[PDB]
Amino acid sequence: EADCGLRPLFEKKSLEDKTERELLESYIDG
Amino acid sequence: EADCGLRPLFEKKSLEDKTERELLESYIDG
Amino acid sequence: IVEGSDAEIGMSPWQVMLFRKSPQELLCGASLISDRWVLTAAHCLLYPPWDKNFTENDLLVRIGKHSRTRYERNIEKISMLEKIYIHPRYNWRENLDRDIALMKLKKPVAFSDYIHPVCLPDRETAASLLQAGYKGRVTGWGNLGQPSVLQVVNLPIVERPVCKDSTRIRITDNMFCAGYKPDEGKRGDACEGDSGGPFVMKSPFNNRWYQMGIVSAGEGCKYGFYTHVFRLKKWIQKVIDQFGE
Amino acid sequence: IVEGSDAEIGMSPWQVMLFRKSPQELLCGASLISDRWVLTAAHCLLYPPWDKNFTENDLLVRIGKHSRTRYERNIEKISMLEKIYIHPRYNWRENLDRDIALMKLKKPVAFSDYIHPVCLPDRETAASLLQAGYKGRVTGWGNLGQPSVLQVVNLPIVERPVCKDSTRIRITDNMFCAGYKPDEGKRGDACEGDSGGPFVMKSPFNNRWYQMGIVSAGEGCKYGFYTHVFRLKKWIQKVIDQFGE
Ligand SMILES: *[C@@H]1O[C@H](CO)[C@@H](O)[C@H](O)[C@H]1NC(C)=O
Ligand SMILES: *[C@@H]1O[C@H](CO)[C@@H](O)[C@H](O)[C@H]1NC(C)=O
Ligand SMILES: [Zn+2]
Ligand SMILES: [Zn+2]
Repeated sequence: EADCGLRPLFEKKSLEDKTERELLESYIDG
Repeated sequence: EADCGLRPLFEKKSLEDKTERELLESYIDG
Repeated sequence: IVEGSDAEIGMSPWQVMLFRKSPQELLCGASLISDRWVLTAAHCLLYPPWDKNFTENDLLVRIGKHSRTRYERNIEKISMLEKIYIHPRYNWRENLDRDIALMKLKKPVAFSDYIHPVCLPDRETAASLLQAGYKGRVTGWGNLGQPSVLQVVNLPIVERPVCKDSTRIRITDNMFCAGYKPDEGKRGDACEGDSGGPFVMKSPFNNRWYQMGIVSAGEGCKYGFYTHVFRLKKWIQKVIDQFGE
Repeated sequence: IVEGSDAEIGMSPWQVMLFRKSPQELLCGASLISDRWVLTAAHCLLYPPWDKNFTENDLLVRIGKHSRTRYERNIEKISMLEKIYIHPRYNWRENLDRDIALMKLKKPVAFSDYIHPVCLPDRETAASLLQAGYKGRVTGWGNLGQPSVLQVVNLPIVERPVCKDSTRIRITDNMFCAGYKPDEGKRGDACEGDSGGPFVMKSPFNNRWYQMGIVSAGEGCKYGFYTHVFRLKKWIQKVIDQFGE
């Protein structure tokens, strides 16, 4: 609704899962 | 939230309370 | 509500009877906006002078009621509060600047023909219906003199220059005022006990009822002030979006 | 989920195991967006060819689970559905045009470190992250071969011209597709049973997870299609705003 898409064990915990980096490797403009 | 401010016994029932007209008497621009 | 009259059933279903735990006593008013979000006046909850340090445990509310005394069974709804939230820059000291509060509920609440929330006003809606010569409806249980059922009076919104001269307190812009001029002979004003309750207007546009204010200080038993809900909307949405889970 | 890997705990807490009533059998996938709103694929519910006329009574869902077999006690959450809503112009006949559905829940649902919803995408978010050369994450329980826990594979979004040539079905614009080219040697695609489940992307901007699609037809066990959630957002908001009480 408004606090959505922030997993309480990760992005509220300031952590990152095994493979979420992998995703971010494949973006960024130029 | 989104269905708000529509009393189920009136504006959904197509009815009007005793004195809601009274209010509408006191608006309308010009 | 003085020189009022009886509401018929489900005429303000966003009404909420803010009713302290021990002993068994009606407090202010309040209003339902979401299915977990009651809107009320802070000096109900917070006000050093009359010992008022009301915490979340200490009060329940009663939603979807006509009679003050009795109990409607399976009609009305008994609700606890999971959290209160007074406005941060709330000035009890001087002129009840930002007299406004929010109370999250324990459980959520199912809707009915007798319980239902009110719409909060948007841009058009608030600089269109707030006006010189326009009325809204303040609904409330306080004195007459006591009303066996929920009252409902309609009062007219007093011009900026006029509230000012008539009263002793410095009115901010985060309030407006309403009540009849002695001029006519329509007496009518929120009595004390009707604090925290909804000033409402029926939009001519979408046929929707909107809270524009909250009985800040009715007096009645001069012009009744109200906190200018719209001019503190930005606050509400910060609180709702952030907590409310 | 083929050539997948094990999710750690609370890595997709908006995951929902759409699990038919009698007998006891995993169905598709689904996704949690509000605290009463599960998002899934229609051919889970509606699809004449495999006898599929699934009504609101006939299915429950399971929210905030890792293992497929077992039961986590006081961790997960057993939920019924108060109403289904297939998309009005939904084309089972040809190319699963608008393969999308919504399922209101009986009661509401409290959130936890293991249950939580996902964000639906706005303007910027959907014409920024949908792209050539970008990946999202399809999470799912279907075959290997069976996974004792929830799987999670990350797949890359196949260029408009390429899905088209590779497949036999006419793709509408209310879908996109993803899966690895045979070129590399990364195999990986949604298997069948993972239908209805969330394609997700982590916004680099707000660090927010967004559903862009829904496993329309994974196949796996070629490129997996997905319904283009964003291009059918307007629909979702019509259904949520109007019912959902
Ligand atoms: C109310 O009481 C609490 C603790 O009992 C205290 O922290 C707080 O300072 C008091 N608030 C006011 C406004 O007096
Ligand atoms: C599913 O069954 C119901 C009644 O059992 C019927 O009204 C409806 O036409 C069927 N729907 C489809 C899509 O076949
Ligand atoms: Zn949360
Ligand atoms: Zn309603």
